[PDB]
Amino acid sequence: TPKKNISKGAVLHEKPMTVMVLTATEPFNYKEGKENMFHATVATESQYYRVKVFNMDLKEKFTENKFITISKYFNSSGILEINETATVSEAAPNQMFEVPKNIIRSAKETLKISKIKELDSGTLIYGVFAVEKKKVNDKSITFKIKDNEDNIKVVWDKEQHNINKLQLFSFHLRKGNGKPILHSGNHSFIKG
Amino acid sequence: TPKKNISKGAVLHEKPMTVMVLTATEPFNYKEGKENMFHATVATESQYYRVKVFNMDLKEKFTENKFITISKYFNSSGILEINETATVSEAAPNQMFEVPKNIIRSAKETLKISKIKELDSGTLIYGVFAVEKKKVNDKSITFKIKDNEDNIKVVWDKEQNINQLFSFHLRNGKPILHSGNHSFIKG
DNA sequence: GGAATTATAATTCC
DNA sequence: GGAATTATAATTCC
Repeated sequence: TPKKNISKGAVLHEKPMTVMVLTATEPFNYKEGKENMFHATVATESQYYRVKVFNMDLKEKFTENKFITISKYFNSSGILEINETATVSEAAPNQMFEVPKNIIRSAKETLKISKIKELDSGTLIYGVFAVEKKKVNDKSITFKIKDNEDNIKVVWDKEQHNINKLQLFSFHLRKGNGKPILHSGNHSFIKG
Repeated sequence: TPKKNISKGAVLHEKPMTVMVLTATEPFNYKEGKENMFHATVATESQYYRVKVFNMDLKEKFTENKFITISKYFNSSGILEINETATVSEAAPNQMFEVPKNIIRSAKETLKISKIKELDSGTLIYGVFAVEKKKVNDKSITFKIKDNEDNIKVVWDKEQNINQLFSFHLRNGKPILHSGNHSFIKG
């Protein structure tokens, strides 16, 4: 149980780090038979992070503008994964800082699709996008999301419930032989 | 106006022929705007015929077990097509012959899928089948019909009142039964 | 999980 | 209306 529910190959960070919680999502079930998870966005003086939390006992600590310290958390390609191995404490005023405004704006900022298509395959994509279609198949749901200059197709095979201006969390970029698409993954989540 | 609504290349038979109505279908809409049609099965002593009727005035004459005489009807590849040009009269008792048991048996008989697949492409298929698969798509609906023991896939790209087959078209890489102009489905 | 394979639906040309 | 083309979904293999 040390690296349980953590994406494989993730690095372990023993050293404590103090962050400010920007956003958090409601817990949801990402797979049959396993505990729920939620997505979060946090920030330090130097950068903003995207976070997956698998210990539901930590949900209360993840509230807007709350300062917390995390130890023994995991890092999977610039993304922080937290399970029961991690220690999370409400921060003391001594390590409390001010988060630069530009970082927060950036955290709210959504990447553009044109640049998205240029990323390495398997990169995790987060953002708010505009929707042009909803196509329903037995085993998948397909969206087309747009910006001012481009569009990409989104595939969701996970469940058809709760699917009906769209915020996406942890979708997988695929530059196939074909054109690029965004595909659902282990931790893929959709908000309105 | 003659040969109206008739499948093209159909031969014309001016000579009157007297037949017995075995089965008739309820009139239905096979094409947008066009008048309704119904399917029928009739028989003479030598063979059974499948009939497509495009004149709705003729619906009563096509009642079960009724003897009627038809002249100037059309024959499109072994299929009888009737429009308003054709003359249909109630038959007189002297031609009201008896249809042999074997012919009616053939008329009721549904061909088996294994031999169906061997028929020429474009052949029209009629029969009663059992379904074990039903798939709904935006632009079509697909089911599977089977016998003991063989199977074929049926494609329907028309209006989707769907929950016995008439005039389906047999089709390349793998055989299918496809909907056409006069395709009708009964329960 | 992603790409490549196969299955399948819809479009198009004759 | 049928077959071949292309588009699309699902399956499979690494």
